[PDB]
Amino acid sequence: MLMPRRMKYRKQQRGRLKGATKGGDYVAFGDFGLVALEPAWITAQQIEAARVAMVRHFRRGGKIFIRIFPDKPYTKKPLEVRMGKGKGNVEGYVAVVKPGRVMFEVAGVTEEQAMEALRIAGHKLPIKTKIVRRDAYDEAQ
Amino acid sequence: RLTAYERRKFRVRNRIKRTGRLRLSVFRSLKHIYAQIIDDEKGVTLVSASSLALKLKGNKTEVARQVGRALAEKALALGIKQVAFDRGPYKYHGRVKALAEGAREGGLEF
Amino acid sequence: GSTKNGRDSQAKRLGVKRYEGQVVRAGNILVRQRGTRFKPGKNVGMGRDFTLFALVDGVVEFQDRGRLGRYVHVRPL
Amino acid sequence: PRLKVKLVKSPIGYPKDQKAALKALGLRRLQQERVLEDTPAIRGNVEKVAHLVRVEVVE
Amino acid sequence: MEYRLKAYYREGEKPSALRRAGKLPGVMYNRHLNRKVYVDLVEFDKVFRQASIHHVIVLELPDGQSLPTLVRQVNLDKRRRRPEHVDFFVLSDEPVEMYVPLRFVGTPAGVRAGGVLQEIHRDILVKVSPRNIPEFIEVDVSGLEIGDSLHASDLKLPPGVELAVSPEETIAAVVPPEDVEKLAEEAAAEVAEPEVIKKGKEE
RNA sequence: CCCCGUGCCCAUAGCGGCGUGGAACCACCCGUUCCCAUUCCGAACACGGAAGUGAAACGCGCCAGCGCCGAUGGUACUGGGCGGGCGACCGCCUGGGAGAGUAGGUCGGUGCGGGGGA
RNA sequence: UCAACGGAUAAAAGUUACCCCGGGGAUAACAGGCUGAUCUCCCCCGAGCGUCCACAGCGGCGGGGAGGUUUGGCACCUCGAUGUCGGCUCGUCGCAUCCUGGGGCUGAAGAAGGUCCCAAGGGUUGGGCUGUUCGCCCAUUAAAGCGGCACGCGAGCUGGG
RNA sequence: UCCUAAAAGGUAACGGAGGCGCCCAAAGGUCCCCUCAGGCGGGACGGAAAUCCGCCGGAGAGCGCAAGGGUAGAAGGGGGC
RNA sequence: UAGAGCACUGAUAGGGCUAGGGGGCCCACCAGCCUACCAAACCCUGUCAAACUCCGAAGGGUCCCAGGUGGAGCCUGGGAGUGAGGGCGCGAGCGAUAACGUCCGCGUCCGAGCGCGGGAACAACCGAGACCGCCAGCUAAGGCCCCCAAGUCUGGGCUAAGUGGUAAAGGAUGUGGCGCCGCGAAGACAGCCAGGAGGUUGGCUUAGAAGCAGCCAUCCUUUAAAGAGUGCGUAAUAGCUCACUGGUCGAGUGGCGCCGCGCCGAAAAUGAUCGGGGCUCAAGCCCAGCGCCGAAGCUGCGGGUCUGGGGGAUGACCCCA
Ligand SMILES: NC(=[NH2+])NCCC[C@H](N)C(=O)O
Ligand SMILES: [Mg+2]
Ligand SMILES: [Mg+2]
Ligand SMILES: [Mg+2]
Ligand SMILES: [Mg+2]
Ligand SMILES: [Mg+2]
Ligand SMILES: [Mg+2]
Ligand SMILES: [Mg+2]
Ligand SMILES: [Mg+2]
Ligand SMILES: [Mg+2]
Ligand SMILES: [Mg+2]
Ligand SMILES: [Mg+2]
Ligand SMILES: [Mg+2]
Ligand SMILES: [Mg+2]
Ligand SMILES: [Mg+2]
Ligand SMILES: [Mg+2]
Ligand SMILES: [Mg+2]
Ligand SMILES: [Mg+2]
Ligand SMILES: [Mg+2]
Ligand SMILES: [Mg+2]
Ligand SMILES: [Mg+2]
Ligand SMILES: [Mg+2]
Ligand SMILES: [Mg+2]
Ligand SMILES: [Mg+2]
Ligand SMILES: [Mg+2]
Ligand SMILES: [Mg+2]
Ligand SMILES: [Mg+2]
Ligand SMILES: [Mg+2]
Ligand SMILES: [Mg+2]
Ligand SMILES: [Mg+2]
Ligand SMILES: [Mg+2]
Ligand SMILES: [Mg+2]
Ligand SMILES: [Mg+2]
Ligand SMILES: [Mg+2]
Ligand SMILES: [Mg+2]
Ligand SMILES: [Mg+2]
Ligand SMILES: [Mg+2]
Ligand SMILES: [Mg+2]
Ligand SMILES: [Mg+2]
Ligand SMILES: [Mg+2]
Ligand SMILES: [Mg+2]
Ligand SMILES: [Mg+2]
Ligand SMILES: [Mg+2]
Ligand SMILES: [Mg+2]
Ligand SMILES: [Mg+2]
Ligand SMILES: [Mg+2]
Ligand SMILES: [Mg+2]
Ligand SMILES: [Mg+2]
Ligand SMILES: [Mg+2]
Ligand SMILES: [Mg+2]
Ligand SMILES: [Mg+2]
Ligand SMILES: [Mg+2]
Ligand SMILES: [Mg+2]
Ligand SMILES: [Mg+2]
Ligand SMILES: [Mg+2]
Ligand SMILES: [Mg+2]
Ligand SMILES: [Mg+2]
Ligand SMILES: [Mg+2]
Ligand SMILES: [Mg+2]
Ligand SMILES: [Mg+2]
Ligand SMILES: [Mg+2]
Ligand SMILES: [Mg+2]
Ligand SMILES: [Mg+2]
Ligand SMILES: [Mg+2]
Ligand SMILES: [Mg+2]
Ligand SMILES: [Mg+2]
Ligand SMILES: [Mg+2]
Ligand SMILES: [Mg+2]
Ligand SMILES: [Mg+2]
Ligand SMILES: [Mg+2]
Ligand SMILES: [Mg+2]
Ligand SMILES: [Mg+2]
Ligand SMILES: [Mg+2]
Ligand SMILES: [Mg+2]
Ligand SMILES: [Mg+2]
Ligand SMILES: [Mg+2]
Ligand SMILES: [Mg+2]
Ligand SMILES: [Mg+2]
Ligand SMILES: [Mg+2]
Ligand SMILES: [Mg+2]
Ligand SMILES: [Mg+2]
Ligand SMILES: [Mg+2]
Ligand SMILES: [Mg+2]
Ligand SMILES: [Mg+2]
Ligand SMILES: [Mg+2]
Ligand SMILES: [Mg+2]
Ligand SMILES: [Mg+2]
Ligand SMILES: [Mg+2]
Ligand SMILES: [Mg+2]
Ligand SMILES: [Mg+2]
Ligand SMILES: [Mg+2]
Ligand SMILES: [Mg+2]
Ligand SMILES: [Mg+2]
Ligand SMILES: [Mg+2]
Ligand SMILES: [Mg+2]
Ligand SMILES: [Mg+2]
Ligand SMILES: [Mg+2]
Ligand SMILES: [Mg+2]
Ligand SMILES: [Mg+2]
Ligand SMILES: [Mg+2]
Ligand SMILES: [Mg+2]
Ligand SMILES: [Mg+2]
Ligand SMILES: [Mg+2]
Ligand SMILES: [Mg+2]
Ligand SMILES: [Mg+2]
Ligand SMILES: [Mg+2]
Ligand SMILES: [Mg+2]
Ligand SMILES: [Mg+2]
Ligand SMILES: [Mg+2]
Ligand SMILES: [Mg+2]
Ligand SMILES: [Mg+2]
Ligand SMILES: [Mg+2]
Ligand SMILES: [Mg+2]
Ligand SMILES: [Mg+2]
Ligand SMILES: [Mg+2]
Ligand SMILES: [Mg+2]
Ligand SMILES: [Mg+2]
Ligand SMILES: [Mg+2]
Ligand SMILES: [Mg+2]
Ligand SMILES: [Mg+2]
Ligand SMILES: [Mg+2]
Ligand SMILES: [Mg+2]
Ligand SMILES: [Mg+2]
Ligand SMILES: [Mg+2]
Ligand SMILES: [Mg+2]
Ligand SMILES: [Mg+2]
Ligand SMILES: [Mg+2]
Ligand SMILES: [Mg+2]
Ligand SMILES: [Mg+2]
Ligand SMILES: [Mg+2]
Ligand SMILES: [Mg+2]
Ligand SMILES: [Mg+2]
Ligand SMILES: [Mg+2]
Ligand SMILES: [Mg+2]
Ligand SMILES: [Mg+2]
Ligand SMILES: [Mg+2]
Ligand SMILES: [Mg+2]
Ligand SMILES: [Mg+2]
Ligand SMILES: [Mg+2]
Ligand SMILES: [Mg+2]
Ligand SMILES: [Mg+2]
Ligand SMILES: [Mg+2]
Ligand SMILES: [Mg+2]
Ligand SMILES: [Mg+2]
Ligand SMILES: [Mg+2]
Ligand SMILES: [Mg+2]
Ligand SMILES: [Mg+2]
Ligand SMILES: [Mg+2]
Ligand SMILES: [Mg+2]
Ligand SMILES: [Mg+2]
Ligand SMILES: [Mg+2]
Ligand SMILES: [Mg+2]
Ligand SMILES: [Mg+2]
Ligand SMILES: [Mg+2]
Ligand SMILES: [Mg+2]
Ligand SMILES: [Mg+2]
Ligand SMILES: [Mg+2]
Ligand SMILES: [Mg+2]
Ligand SMILES: [Mg+2]
Ligand SMILES: [Mg+2]
Ligand SMILES: [Mg+2]
Ligand SMILES: [Mg+2]
Ligand SMILES: [Mg+2]
Ligand SMILES: [Mg+2]
Ligand SMILES: [Mg+2]
Ligand SMILES: [Mg+2]
Ligand SMILES: [Mg+2]
Ligand SMILES: [Mg+2]
Ligand SMILES: [Mg+2]
Ligand SMILES: [Mg+2]
Ligand SMILES: [Mg+2]
Ligand SMILES: [Mg+2]
Ligand SMILES: [Mg+2]
Ligand SMILES: [Mg+2]
Ligand SMILES: [Mg+2]
Ligand SMILES: [Mg+2]
Ligand SMILES: [Mg+2]
Ligand SMILES: [Mg+2]
Ligand SMILES: [Mg+2]
Ligand SMILES: [Mg+2]
Ligand SMILES: [Mg+2]
Ligand SMILES: [Mg+2]
Ligand SMILES: [Mg+2]
Ligand SMILES: [Mg+2]
Ligand SMILES: [Mg+2]
Ligand SMILES: [Mg+2]
Ligand SMILES: [Mg+2]
Ligand SMILES: [Mg+2]
Ligand SMILES: [Mg+2]
Ligand SMILES: [Mg+2]
Ligand SMILES: [Mg+2]
Ligand SMILES: [Mg+2]
Ligand SMILES: [Mg+2]
Ligand SMILES: [Mg+2]
Ligand SMILES: [Mg+2]
Ligand SMILES: [Mg+2]
Ligand SMILES: [Mg+2]
Repeated sequence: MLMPRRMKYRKQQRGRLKGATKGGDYVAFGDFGLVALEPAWITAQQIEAARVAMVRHFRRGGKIFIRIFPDKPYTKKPLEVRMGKGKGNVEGYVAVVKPGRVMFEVAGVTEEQAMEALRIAGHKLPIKTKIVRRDAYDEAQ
Repeated sequence: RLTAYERRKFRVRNRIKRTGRLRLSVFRSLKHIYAQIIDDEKGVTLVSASSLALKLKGNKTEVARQVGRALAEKALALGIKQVAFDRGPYKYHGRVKALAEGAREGGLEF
Repeated sequence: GSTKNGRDSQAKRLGVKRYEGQVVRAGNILVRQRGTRFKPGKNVGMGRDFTLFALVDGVVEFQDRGRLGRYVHVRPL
Repeated sequence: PRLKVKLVKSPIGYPKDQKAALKALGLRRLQQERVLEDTPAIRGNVEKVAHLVRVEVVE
Repeated sequence: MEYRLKAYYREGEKPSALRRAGKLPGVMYNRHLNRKVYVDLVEFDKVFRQASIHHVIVLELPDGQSLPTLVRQVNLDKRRRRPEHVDFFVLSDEPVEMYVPLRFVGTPAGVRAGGVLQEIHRDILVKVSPRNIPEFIEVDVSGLEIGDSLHASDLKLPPGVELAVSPEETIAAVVPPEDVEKLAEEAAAEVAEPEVIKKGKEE
């Protein structure tokens, strides 16, 4: 699935999750978008599940745009070990999603197809979402 | 992009400026030669000398020696004595060297 | 497991020591730095480790000269 | 113009610089009222603790 | 068409106050003027959802004037996804750069084969005089396949208008669709672990 | 007013394009005997010259393609003071207030001394 | 390589269940506590199965919780002492119900099952193995439930581990 | 040396990453001279890359060695004493 | 640094262009032609970074001048204790965006304020720094139906769940306020009425695929109207129904979006409970007022002690702070 092909550093600190989105808050490719409502670390497994769900609903046809990419490395210590003796081992990769970022966009499909596909996609996400369509407000950004 | 001319000019001139003395700036054209004593603390030139203003003969070497004598004579009138020779992009040799020797022959201190 | 990380150097306590306007004596260290983040100006010398120190008694003054860098001078008293 | 400043809330639990601000204005007990000359420095120290104090403009 | 909007002047009224009063604040400017203004949020929405930045909107100012303008900038509240401040460019008689819509006439043969017409540009930047603002610019996309592409150089421009982007700017393409038959090959295809960049004595 | 030196601002001064200047100054230029010079070369440096040319370089104009500069308004954020959420976090008050982008600006300004001109 | 790098001596390794003293709940092992990764249970989504049919029975990829019975994390009361497995005796409680009772759906003909709903009143056997708890097995059964009470209960017993 | 370190200094963990226990007789002093990496084009053997020429190129090269800072208006390349 | 940004160092999705290979035609006679293939560099659109920064705050630090007479500061010396910290708030790291977890920074409080009022009770949450006395007064937080001091206080709205008086994804004709759409007396919606049809058992298509097992198809005829079809149904057929038009009744009807409060989701162990009784135009929740109660805080009144200043001259005693 999705993960960087190379990095300058293997392990990152956890940082924070405060504020609205820094960018990508407006539709810019497809006809519809799935926008986040609450911040989280969205793992690559979840993004792959959402993608697969959308293409499985479309069966054939359409175009899917994934606007978040998991570059933050998730770490975890081994089970049943005590604190200290270094930092844990990278167990996966997450994408920092904040309130108001379009994570997916669908283009070239009927309105009902896009609505239902984005719904089934959101059901695989660990946060509340909103379905949006491309507006002249998007077109002006 | 700078040229070796300008780089050499900067390189000798900054090392002149650091010494905090008045600078006898020399300029040498294909025809004439000019020299003016500069105080860089105020951005002002005190005394000027040249073969274009003094209307001098042929031999650029003896001409430069004469303009150095004239510059030193006009400088000693304004209380100037110590100075630093600004050879610019010109190697201390020949025409510029003769100008410096004429300046010293007039009593300039450098 | 173990770690190969836990080591660092004693901090070097670098930077400016006499901000602009501060009256100084002959020899007061004005700036400590790696490289020439500030360049010596009038009545200011530099040492073998890029340390700017006052050459005369006077008053510090800074002067940002665009692409030429940042200079520290000592106005005599 | 002068200021009449009165301590209405306790400085207990507020950072020590605000206590020092009270110590510069001369307020030490609660409900203490003082009248200080309306200079920018006294005004600044009064504005620093304006949540612990009530001010009224006089003469 | 030609849209109209009731504007109003504003001076020191706090923007949060105006927005809690249901009014969208904004500014009105050109190389000659600059005034803080505000419009009704619902009326502005009704107008802008049809005009966008493509069509002229005349502002009816309370002093009686009616100034023809173009929406130049609109800030959104990223969390609420709502307009928070408008930028109105007051037009004069000299030309001006703007964005003219694009209509993709024709159904591509690639779309008939199962692909998707990716519209990379739903408008184009053009330097045109205000009296000669078209409504759109048609583009023949019926001869596109999977996966050819059209560029700005292939745009037939009506008289009086001039391209304001590089003719190398691609505007439309036709891409292969999404297919479930690829899910099997994409799931079992192994992705190697990321390689960290060597720091220090290794490079 | 033009040119030649030498500073200051530190790209609003730059890249590119077009045009103009040789009376003066500057440059290229004629030579390489003499001084000096090339890890070879009179290219550079240097010396003696004054037939030619402003072709190069330079100076001076014009152009906004690039580059550089950039408001106003709003927003992010925040010193201080208050609230809310089980939390991730979210609001209000007061003072401060970006960066991106928009309009727009820019093909430099100026000091000192010289040579020529009115 | 006084590198244990402010460098006890010029000169130095182990073992103690034969062990002892001075101290510590400043610090582990039992239990409690906080936490809930792990663990057990329940939901959300509906790809896909079920001849035909997403939802009789099932639930890919993923998502959200509950409980505090597992293993852990942490080191908060107790080291001038809170006896640690299993058994026996004696119980009591929870209900995520093993049986008995009342229901809905069924891929419910009947008989018999499957799944979910309500229900804690009562009931839930005897034996072979092994210290075992647990588990396997024999013969039955309406059924041979799962858990809490300092992994209930040694000023009640046992003392096999 | 850098990060963590919350725009003065300082700041911990069995927190995230790397290096040192050398070297140079010039890799030192001074005077004089010179300017890179890279891209395009051209050129016997000759090549992605050897050396040569032209044009573009403010620093992305170089500065013994880790990292950061600094740096061609030299701290980089060469010579003299 | 926060924020932001992509010019540097890296990451990065899509598109364009395009060294290089993979593959396919076509060749060994050395080149050619096609790429719905992976893809360097470069551009476009859109992003990410503790160890990236073309940018860059609020603050922070230091010097100068000024206010600042305070159990403030500076110098010399005597005497210590401490060198196990802990909770909370903010900023981070470690941990699992776990722990009454752990390690730092800024602050505070407990420690030493386990003295006082509130929070049912409770070191560190809220109020507030307890010299002694008084059967005086005013407030703080918090409260004012009873336990229990003070309003069953006034005006407006919401809630029916004892919600209040523990929780999530998600689910729902609970309810209320705002907007946005349509369709409607060119008679809508609901019901009740008839009709709902031909090419055509249509094709890439296979073994049954006749609208209703997948796709790269939705075109027409008769029409008042009818998709080459919403769902039930068939082994396929057939059938039933929807969208749809006509009739019948005569005024509203259906689908979206934003905000308030409730519903389900909600199972754990001795006996239950919001602290209790008890509360429904509240004694709940939101908005706005007025009054009161409420501490060892403030005030009134008396007294002690220390320090300072006056007395007076010097511990003679009194007045003031
Ligand atoms: N003026 C300021 N410094 N404001 C800071 C705002 C921080 C505040 N806790 C918030 O969430 O909004
Ligand atoms: Mg962390
Ligand atoms: Mg995670
Ligand atoms: Mg982690
Ligand atoms: Mg970890
Ligand atoms: Mg262990
Ligand atoms: Mg993971
Ligand atoms: Mg979700
Ligand atoms: Mg943008
Ligand atoms: Mg190691
Ligand atoms: Mg090591
Ligand atoms: Mg060490
Ligand atoms: Mg350290
Ligand atoms: Mg240190
Ligand atoms: Mg350090
Ligand atoms: Mg400093
Ligand atoms: Mg030195
Ligand atoms: Mg040195
Ligand atoms: Mg200044
Ligand atoms: Mg000065
Ligand atoms: Mg307090
Ligand atoms: Mg403060
Ligand atoms: Mg302070
Ligand atoms: Mg008080
Ligand atoms: Mg007080
Ligand atoms: Mg008050
Ligand atoms: Mg709106
Ligand atoms: Mg190395
Ligand atoms: Mg000049
Ligand atoms: Mg010409
Ligand atoms: Mg001439
Ligand atoms: Mg001529
Ligand atoms: Mg000649
Ligand atoms: Mg010779
Ligand atoms: Mg001769
Ligand atoms: Mg020559
Ligand atoms: Mg020459
Ligand atoms: Mg020319
Ligand atoms: Mg020149
Ligand atoms: Mg020219
Ligand atoms: Mg112009
Ligand atoms: Mg700038
Ligand atoms: Mg800007
Ligand atoms: Mg502003
Ligand atoms: Mg704050
Ligand atoms: Mg906020
Ligand atoms: Mg504010
Ligand atoms: Mg303000
Ligand atoms: Mg700005
Ligand atoms: Mg320019
Ligand atoms: Mg130019
Ligand atoms: Mg000047
Ligand atoms: Mg003149
Ligand atoms: Mg030691
Ligand atoms: Mg040792
Ligand atoms: Mg040490
Ligand atoms: Mg020794
Ligand atoms: Mg010995
Ligand atoms: Mg030994
Ligand atoms: Mg030893
Ligand atoms: Mg021994
Ligand atoms: Mg033994
Ligand atoms: Mg033994
Ligand atoms: Mg033995
Ligand atoms: Mg023995
Ligand atoms: Mg014995
Ligand atoms: Mg023995
Ligand atoms: Mg013994
Ligand atoms: Mg003992
Ligand atoms: Mg002892
Ligand atoms: Mg303990
Ligand atoms: Mg210890
Ligand atoms: Mg322990
Ligand atoms: Mg223990
Ligand atoms: Mg233990
Ligand atoms: Mg155990
Ligand atoms: Mg334990
Ligand atoms: Mg206990
Ligand atoms: Mg829990
Ligand atoms: Mg879990
Ligand atoms: Mg559940
Ligand atoms: Mg099937
Ligand atoms: Mg079925
Ligand atoms: Mg299915
Ligand atoms: Mg199910
Ligand atoms: Mg989870
Ligand atoms: Mg789970
Ligand atoms: Mg337990
Ligand atoms: Mg617990
Ligand atoms: Mg337990
Ligand atoms: Mg442990
Ligand atoms: Mg313990
Ligand atoms: Mg303990
Ligand atoms: Mg005890
Ligand atoms: Mg013990
Ligand atoms: Mg005891
Ligand atoms: Mg005992
Ligand atoms: Mg039950
Ligand atoms: Mg039963
Ligand atoms: Mg039954
Ligand atoms: Mg049943
Ligand atoms: Mg049956
Ligand atoms: Mg039956
Ligand atoms: Mg049967
Ligand atoms: Mg059921
Ligand atoms: Mg029972
Ligand atoms: Mg039972
Ligand atoms: Mg048995
Ligand atoms: Mg037996
Ligand atoms: Mg037997
Ligand atoms: Mg037995
Ligand atoms: Mg036995
Ligand atoms: Mg066993
Ligand atoms: Mg039986
Ligand atoms: Mg039975
Ligand atoms: Mg039991
Ligand atoms: Mg246990
Ligand atoms: Mg026990
Ligand atoms: Mg037991
Ligand atoms: Mg016991
Ligand atoms: Mg027991
Ligand atoms: Mg007992
Ligand atoms: Mg026992
Ligand atoms: Mg006992
Ligand atoms: Mg026994
Ligand atoms: Mg025994
Ligand atoms: Mg035995
Ligand atoms: Mg054994
Ligand atoms: Mg630091
Ligand atoms: Mg730092
Ligand atoms: Mg620092
Ligand atoms: Mg210091
Ligand atoms: Mg040498
Ligand atoms: Mg060296
Ligand atoms: Mg090259
Ligand atoms: Mg060749
Ligand atoms: Mg080659
Ligand atoms: Mg470099
Ligand atoms: Mg050298
Ligand atoms: Mg040398
Ligand atoms: Mg010698
Ligand atoms: Mg940031
Ligand atoms: Mg970048
Ligand atoms: Mg960009
Ligand atoms: Mg950083
Ligand atoms: Mg800027
Ligand atoms: Mg500042
Ligand atoms: Mg700081
Ligand atoms: Mg400050
Ligand atoms: Mg300070
Ligand atoms: Mg003062
Ligand atoms: Mg005093
Ligand atoms: Mg003190
Ligand atoms: Mg002392
Ligand atoms: Mg003493
Ligand atoms: Mg101690
Ligand atoms: Mg110690
Ligand atoms: Mg301790
Ligand atoms: Mg300690
Ligand atoms: Mg501490
Ligand atoms: Mg602690
Ligand atoms: Mg603390
Ligand atoms: Mg807070
Ligand atoms: Mg914190
Ligand atoms: Mg969690
Ligand atoms: Mg905590
Ligand atoms: Mg924590
Ligand atoms: Mg501890
Ligand atoms: Mg500690
Ligand atoms: Mg103590
Ligand atoms: Mg205290
Ligand atoms: Mg007590
Ligand atoms: Mg107590
Ligand atoms: Mg209390
Ligand atoms: Mg209490
Ligand atoms: Mg009470
Ligand atoms: Mg207390
Ligand atoms: Mg009262
Ligand atoms: Mg109150
Ligand atoms: Mg009460
Ligand atoms: Mg009340
Ligand atoms: Mg009463
Ligand atoms: Mg009432
Ligand atoms: Mg209920
Ligand atoms: Mg209740
Ligand atoms: Mg309840
Ligand atoms: Mg919900
Ligand atoms: Mg509802
Ligand atoms: Mg109805
Ligand atoms: Mg068919
Ligand atoms: Mg039919
Ligand atoms: Mg419930
Ligand atoms: Mg009422
Ligand atoms: Mg009272
Ligand atoms: Mg008192
Ligand atoms: Mg009194
Ligand atoms: Mg007294």
